[PDB]
Amino acid sequence: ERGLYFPINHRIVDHRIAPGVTVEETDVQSRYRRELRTNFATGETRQTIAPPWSARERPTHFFSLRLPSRNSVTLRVKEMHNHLLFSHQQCAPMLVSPTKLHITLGVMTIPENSREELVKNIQQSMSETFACVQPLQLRFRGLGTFDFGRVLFIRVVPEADFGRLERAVCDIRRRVGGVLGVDLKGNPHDSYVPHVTVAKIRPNQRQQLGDTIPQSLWADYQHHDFGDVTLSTVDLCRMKGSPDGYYHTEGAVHLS
Amino acid sequence: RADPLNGGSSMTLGSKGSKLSPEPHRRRMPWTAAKEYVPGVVLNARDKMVLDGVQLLDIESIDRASQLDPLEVLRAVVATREYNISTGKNIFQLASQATYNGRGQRFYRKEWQEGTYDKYVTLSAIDFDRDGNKGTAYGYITFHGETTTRPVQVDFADVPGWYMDFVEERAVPFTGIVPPPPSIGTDVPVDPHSYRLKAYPYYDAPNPPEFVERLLKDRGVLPDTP
Amino acid sequence: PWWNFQTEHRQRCVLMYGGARTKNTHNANHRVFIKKYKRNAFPNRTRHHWAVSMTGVLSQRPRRMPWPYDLTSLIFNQPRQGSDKIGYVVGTSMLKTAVVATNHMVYYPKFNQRVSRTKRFFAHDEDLACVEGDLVHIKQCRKISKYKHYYVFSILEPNVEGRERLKLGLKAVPPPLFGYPVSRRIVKLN
Amino acid sequence: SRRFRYNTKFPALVSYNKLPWEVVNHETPQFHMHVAPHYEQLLTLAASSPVPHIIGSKHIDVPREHRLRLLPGMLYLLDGDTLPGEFTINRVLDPTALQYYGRLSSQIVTVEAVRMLVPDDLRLLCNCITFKGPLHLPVAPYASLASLRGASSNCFTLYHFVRPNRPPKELQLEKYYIHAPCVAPLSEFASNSDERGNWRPRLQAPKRTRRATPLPAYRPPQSYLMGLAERLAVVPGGCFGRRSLMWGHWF
Amino acid sequence: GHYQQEAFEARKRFEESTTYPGPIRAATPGDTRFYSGSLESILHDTDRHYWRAVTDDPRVQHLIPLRIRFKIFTWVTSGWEQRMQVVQIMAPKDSTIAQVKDLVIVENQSPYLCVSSFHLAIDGKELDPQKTLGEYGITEQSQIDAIEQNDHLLHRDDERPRDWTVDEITAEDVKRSPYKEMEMQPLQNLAPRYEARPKGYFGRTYYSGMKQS
Amino acid sequence: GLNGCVETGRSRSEVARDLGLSYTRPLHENEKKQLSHQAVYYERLAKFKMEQPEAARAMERERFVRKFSGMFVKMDIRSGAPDFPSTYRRLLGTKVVRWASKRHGPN
Amino acid sequence: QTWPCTATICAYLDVCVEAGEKTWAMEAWNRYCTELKFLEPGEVDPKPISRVPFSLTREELLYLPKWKKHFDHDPNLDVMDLNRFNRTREVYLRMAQVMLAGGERNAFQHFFTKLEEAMLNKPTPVPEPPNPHLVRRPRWAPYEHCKSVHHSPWRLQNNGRALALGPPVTIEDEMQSRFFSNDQFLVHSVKEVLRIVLQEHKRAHPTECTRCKTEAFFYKTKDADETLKFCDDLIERLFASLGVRLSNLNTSSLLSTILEVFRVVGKESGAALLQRANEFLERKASLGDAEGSRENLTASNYLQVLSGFADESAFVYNTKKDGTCQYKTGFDPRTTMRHLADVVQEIAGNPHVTWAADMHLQVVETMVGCGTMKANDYFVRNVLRQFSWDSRFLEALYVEYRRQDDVDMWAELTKRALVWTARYNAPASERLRRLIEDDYDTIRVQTRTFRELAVFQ
Amino acid sequence: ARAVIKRRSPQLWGAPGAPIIRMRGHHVVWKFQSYDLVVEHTHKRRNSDIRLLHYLGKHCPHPQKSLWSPDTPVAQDRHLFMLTTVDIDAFKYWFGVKRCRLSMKPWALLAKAGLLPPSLTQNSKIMPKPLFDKESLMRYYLANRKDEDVMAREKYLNYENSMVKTEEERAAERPVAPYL
Amino acid sequence: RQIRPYYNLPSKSEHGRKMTGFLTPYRHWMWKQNELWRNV
RNA sequence: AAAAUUUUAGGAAUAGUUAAUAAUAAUUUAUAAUUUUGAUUAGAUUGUUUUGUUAAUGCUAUUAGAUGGGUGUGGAAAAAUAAAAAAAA
Ligand SMILES: [Mg+2]
Ligand SMILES: [Mg+2]
Ligand SMILES: [Mg+2]
Ligand SMILES: [Mg+2]
Repeated sequence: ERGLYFPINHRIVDHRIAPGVTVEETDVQSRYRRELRTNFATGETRQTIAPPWSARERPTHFFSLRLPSRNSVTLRVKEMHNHLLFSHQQCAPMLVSPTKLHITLGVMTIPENSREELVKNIQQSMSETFACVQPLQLRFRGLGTFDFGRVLFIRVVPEADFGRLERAVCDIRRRVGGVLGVDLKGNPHDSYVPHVTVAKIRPNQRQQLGDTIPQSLWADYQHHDFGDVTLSTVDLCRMKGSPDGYYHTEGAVHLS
Repeated sequence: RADPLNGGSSMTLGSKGSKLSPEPHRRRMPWTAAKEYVPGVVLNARDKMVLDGVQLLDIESIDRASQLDPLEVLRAVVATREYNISTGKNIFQLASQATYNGRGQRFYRKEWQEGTYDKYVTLSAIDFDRDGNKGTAYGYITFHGETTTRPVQVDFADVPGWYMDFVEERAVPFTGIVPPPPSIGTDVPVDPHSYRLKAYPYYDAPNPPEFVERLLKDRGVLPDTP
Repeated sequence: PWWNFQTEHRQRCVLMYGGARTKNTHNANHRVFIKKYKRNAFPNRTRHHWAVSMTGVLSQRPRRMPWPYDLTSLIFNQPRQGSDKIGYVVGTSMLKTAVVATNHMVYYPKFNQRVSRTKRFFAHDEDLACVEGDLVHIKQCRKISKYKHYYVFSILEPNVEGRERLKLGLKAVPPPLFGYPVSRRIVKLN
Repeated sequence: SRRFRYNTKFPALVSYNKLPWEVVNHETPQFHMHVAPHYEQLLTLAASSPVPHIIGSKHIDVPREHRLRLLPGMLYLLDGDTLPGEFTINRVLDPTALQYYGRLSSQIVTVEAVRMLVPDDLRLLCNCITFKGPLHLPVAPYASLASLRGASSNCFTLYHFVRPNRPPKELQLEKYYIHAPCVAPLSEFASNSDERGNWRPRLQAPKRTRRATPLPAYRPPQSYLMGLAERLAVVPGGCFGRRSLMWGHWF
Repeated sequence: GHYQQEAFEARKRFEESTTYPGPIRAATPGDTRFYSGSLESILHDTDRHYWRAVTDDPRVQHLIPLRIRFKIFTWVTSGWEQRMQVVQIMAPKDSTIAQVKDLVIVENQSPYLCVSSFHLAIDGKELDPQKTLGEYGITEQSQIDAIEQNDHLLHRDDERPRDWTVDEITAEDVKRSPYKEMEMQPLQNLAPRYEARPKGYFGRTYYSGMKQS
Repeated sequence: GLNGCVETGRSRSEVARDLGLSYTRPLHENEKKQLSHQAVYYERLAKFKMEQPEAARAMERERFVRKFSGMFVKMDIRSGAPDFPSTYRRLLGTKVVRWASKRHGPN
Repeated sequence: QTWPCTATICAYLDVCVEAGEKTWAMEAWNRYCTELKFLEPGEVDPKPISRVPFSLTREELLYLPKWKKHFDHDPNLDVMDLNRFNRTREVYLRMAQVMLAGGERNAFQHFFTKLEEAMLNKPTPVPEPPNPHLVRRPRWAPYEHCKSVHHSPWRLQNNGRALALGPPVTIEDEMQSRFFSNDQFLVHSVKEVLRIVLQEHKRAHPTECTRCKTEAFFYKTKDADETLKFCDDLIERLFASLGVRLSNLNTSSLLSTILEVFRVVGKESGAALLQRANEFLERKASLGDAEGSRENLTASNYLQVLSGFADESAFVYNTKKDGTCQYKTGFDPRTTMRHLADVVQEIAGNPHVTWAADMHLQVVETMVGCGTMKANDYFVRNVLRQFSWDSRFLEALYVEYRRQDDVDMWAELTKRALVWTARYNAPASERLRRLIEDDYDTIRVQTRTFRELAVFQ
Repeated sequence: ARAVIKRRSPQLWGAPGAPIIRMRGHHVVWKFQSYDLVVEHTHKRRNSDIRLLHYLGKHCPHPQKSLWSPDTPVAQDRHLFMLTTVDIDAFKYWFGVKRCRLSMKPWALLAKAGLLPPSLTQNSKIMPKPLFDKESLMRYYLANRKDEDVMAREKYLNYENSMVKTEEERAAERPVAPYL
Repeated sequence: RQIRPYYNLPSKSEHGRKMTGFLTPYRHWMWKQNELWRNV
């Protein structure tokens, strides 16, 4: 009586059920708008997906833009942690320490034998790619999820110097994965989605934490604005958490 | 649709038939399925002139002033019995008289044994409801020396068209189980002297001469003078 | 036969050779207006009906007919008329809904000239990109809500000024100074 | 009529025009109506070629816990008469039920007894059918039933476990319709048989000097009839056949 | 059938490829929510609302749309009918059958289904609440039934609800349960007015798989 | 991510979704608190129907029974008219008293 | 001007082979599949879809003419991406088949050699998942409301939930050809070539390869020997190339085709086929070095064995001399039936062999030809109720009936058979009906409908 | 399926039913009356145009003198003429592919044209309707029945494909030297 | 229509139609003949 | 499911109400929706191949037929006199 007789959002045909079934044999009931609920609402993001053989092996090193000291980002993420922990303190193991915040430009697997040839060669190619690029001012607002809501990150908006990043990345992508064959978890002809990972659930953690980060935590910060940052520093990092208190850094390039 | 008459041929509406298919034409109405039916109106229709000059009572008239001479009661019972057989005999009227409620006997309806039509029903079992003359009756259908695999509810068991023939050989006690009679092609080796086939799938009967005379005397080939 | 005179007629049932079989509708009837109301009291606030009212649509003089040929059909090949529209975004007060003002064309064959009219649409932008004052491409689609049949297909021109204006916490566009016209005199001082 | 595409007409939650879901009640005769013609086919299979779980040495034993995730659907044959433990015994003496086992008892082993066994907790069923004497089928040597003493001590039993009030699907009988040849008629010509020399071929049709005896003259039926069974779409007997062929219906 | 093993085997061979670069997501479109027609149609996830001539790489399905069947007693005017209602979830690939019960309980919108405890079962065999869908080989195509507490009592006249056609409905039970909701005493607009199928619909014998006459 | 796909038919929000990009205008508190209210519907619901089944079953009774009462029980061109007062204006004064005007929206 | 993909080329080459026109396949080859490669270690395996799909930048949209923006789905655009799965080996195989079919040895030797070499020394390409459009993804249904198997009290109705009738025709039980390993595909390719040899033989001599229409059926054609030689050399070439590897793959389809070639072209009695197949299998168990445990002949192979027996005993019916029947010169029914009996013993022994209608048909036919007069009993016990049949059964069965002692038995048996036809949904065929009609003076059995006759006159 | 049936113009099945070829014209004085051959549905509405599939032609039921042709001493040509326009591509489409129905009067017409055999309703009341008995028919059939393959091929040529390829056009269509 | 002759099986009923279509065997034979002709 | 075309000489506000959520909410969330580019009520009026005049852009006609729900049958409500549609031999 307060709206349409048949609300338009409720008109749904399921074509993944056989024809004739719903007319005679039985009726099928489901809450159908959990599935139809879109990629903007859920906060999912489609990352470059790995081929199965690459999907098998752990990633070892990654490219990163290092966040400078005195960031808008780091500050606001600290504020966000405060708020989240005051709401639910079950988040505490999920959250990444503000010390480890960095922009992830791509991920890669390096085998341990060819290690030095690869790090030297990579470092060199990287330095050539970024030779001409001056520092990058990028904008961060919004949250998103990788790997079925297990990884919770801060989006990099394509409103700014981001454009340049995309060419820049796509060049190293075509060198590191194209030229010297290296395992980039995706195709070298495809571009990686840059992100700042905030909360994460590792395999070991998953038992006590659960299989997905409940959206009730970060729902309100989903579109929150973390601000602008200029970035001069590119790293190639191996992931060791006890060597310096920051991800162990195998290579570096200065944008100037 | 599944089984048309003469394939689809549409040149007249009547060319199709009185039903397009054996199967029900709308799915929402299953009883429209093609059966073999029976003239229920005439065959129920029992004769009420048999009950003339009788003086029946009712069931719930138990009153002392109400009931009558034992002689009157007897001719009343006989009148009622004659009233119930007045059309033909219902299965349940035949079965109560036979040994073991007539298990094993072959019940044929009148029209099943005349012409090239040959069919009967071997009785598997019977449920008498409190009222006789009604009930449920199950059995095997045997059509032209070919028999059903499993038993089935006998249709139109209540309509009084039925005859049978009592044989002691076919009688089964309620303890045992009525066997299905053998289909003559399979279980029993086909024999000509034991059983001869009336009609077969492509056969049909020759013209009886009186019908021919009549049809020509109709269409005006053979003359007919007043 | 419509080409034969009043006196030339013989049979009214058929056309002898060919031509158009025509029914004469009587155009001159001297139809009149009945006056049921006093000139003082007419039972409508905005408009008054004192004479015979011309009726129909496309039967209406001077004829105004749909013009397929304009900017929109100039740029697009449309499967169905109105399947594509280019317009400006006017207002977003509704989540995932962009209102769009669009122009279309009318032709007056009497004067042999065109007019542009304008019409508003509700378009569905999932993910909420559209800022007031965007130039957008818009398409026909599945029925979405009571009034939304259109979705935002592409942003042709975004509003850079408006976006930077939002980023600073301000409204995309300043709110219009006066609203709709009134027939009163509002005396509001200081 | 064909089944229509999808239901957009009525709300799903309410479900509106739906053929009722058929459910098999074990208290009625109807149960056996469903189960019987399967059993016969099953036994037939067991008479020709082996099937694995058909023959058990002894009664299956399971814990209370795993009772209902192991048993239901299980069907196995035993040599003697022993009734499964913790099962209340019901004799099936009602004739309407007994009736459906007719074909199975005449053309396969004679049925001595039928038993409906219900678990004390009442959620499980066992249909137990005791056969007497040897098969009226021939039994193959390599066949499953050849491993049984009750066939080929003459009594033996079939046991079938099922849940009550379920559709006649999840009593699992339809897996058994694998069809193997009875090799009894050709056993005559194998190199193993010594009666193969008593065989003689007919290669050529014999000269015939007489035509088949002509059928008795046709009597046209005297009673009223319901009209052409062709036009009424009634198959030849109301029994079997196609409506195009009107054979054996009156005229 | 043939499809299932053709695509299974295809996936399994695709995973054993030593050399594959990985797909380019600019060349692998998603699906549209925007297409002609009024109705919103949900399809297979391998399928799209547009025409895509090319066969895309086989993907493992992380959300498996299970169907779980229940028995309902639907009131039709003549009396009660026992019919079937499917509940459809999307259950994550590696989920536990306990969790499947939980997802199923949340998704049903009908007041007449989940009242007591129910056990999931396949072809009459119970499933362990403990173990994974992986072990039981549960796929979309797999047939999953659901069995309530009192369902093995339904052959009696007690648990099976009582129709006001043949049974007293008293001031005891006028205030309780589906009877109360139904409003037996006719109103002017006739109350909730249920579907009706007549008595002679199936003939003298009710609906069956086997032809009984 | 500003352009739509011509052959696919998918909008710009779709190809942006696929390239893993997000264009979104900065939101005021309105849209933020609306969205953040809507995101959580299913968690609230799961908690409700786990922890409190009787209340749920009550509401469901009302809905289910409602579906049989009411104006239209089935969806036909008449019932499934998105704008009822608009497509039937000829009913509005006399027969249909629910609506007092034929137009509530752009069209 | 639509550029055919690899799949399309396959289809058209199938049409070419079956037509036996080489001159089509040659032009088709030359035009389209030339540059078609195989897959090597350096190749990347199924190539990702690379196409952009078509969009417009706002400048493209506004400034271009109308036609440059017009996208109709055009096959040519994705042709690259239909070919991304490398079905090449199929094309090469088909092309071998054509060059053989058109009677040219050098070209055939070329294609088949290329193919062989690549199959041995190059990786197995990743198969394409089932095409959504050609074959449809199965949609979920409950199977609950279904006519039960016993639904009709007169017969066994097959049902959507399960099949009770049994297989009418034996199927080979192999996955679609693209799912094979490279070695497996080598084997498959040889069996394919043999099949084409057979087909070409039947197109050159349709009279001799049709069962019992002419006495010519009982004798080898000249040119059969050169043919069988070709087949011999081919198979020994396959054993020469593939080593111990053959121990690990399915030879079933290959065997059945081999057997059918030595049954049809060269004509070998059933015993000769069983012998041949056993020698072949011994060969396959010996080349692989192991303890044996030979795989038994699968159902299809036995189908070829039995059809071998039926070929053995076959009669040319109704000579114009009003003479009964002509038989293969040097025919012994006793021996034939001996071997058939212990062969069916063998088959029914093995639990993994599924019976079908056609196998039974070969048996029955051999029974009729042998003058056993048990044909009936076998048919009624093992076939009638539990299978769906041709009317071919009733054809050879009729020939059996015709030979009984008195006339009345003949008549009554025939009439009964027709009743069978009406009961079990056999639409008794025109061939059978003619066979019955021919004796109408003797048996007086009417075969035609009333309406059919009327219309006919 | 109408609660109160429209009594005067009943039909068979739901409307609109299978298309039927009808003759219809507005009623007038007999001197001017023409008819229309029309493929339309089974259930008509007030104006016949609402359900009208195709327009097959005009038929004028007035014998006419032929003033179009020169006066011809030939006996037969100076019988009066009856004029009709048939659209036979649409007719063969509708009748053949779409499987129409036919009223009787149009049937008589199209019989005169040579498109159809004379109808069921055209009766010389001189001859009676024939008799039948199956044994005589059987003797005639056994007397004359053609070969199976001949008959199968005739059914092939009449029902399925007519135009076939002689070996010649094969040889002329198969590619020559550079791609052969 | 379906022709109902006077020698069809008369139904004696006051609650319904006076004549049930049921055929004298003659009528059946006749009908069969006519219908053969139209089959032609 | 939509897009176009829509009348009154002198002109003001309209409303079971928009959009998101969803098989939610007689009190879900929100800075909502229609209008002076003329709305809603109210008058008149049966809407986009039919006429008349005329050398002609015009002027001047065109009938008729779809009026809500309330055991919802039916493929589709078009279902309570008023044919001129052959309606299962
Ligand atoms: Mg149909
Ligand atoms: Mg609208
Ligand atoms: Mg009004
Ligand atoms: Mg009313």
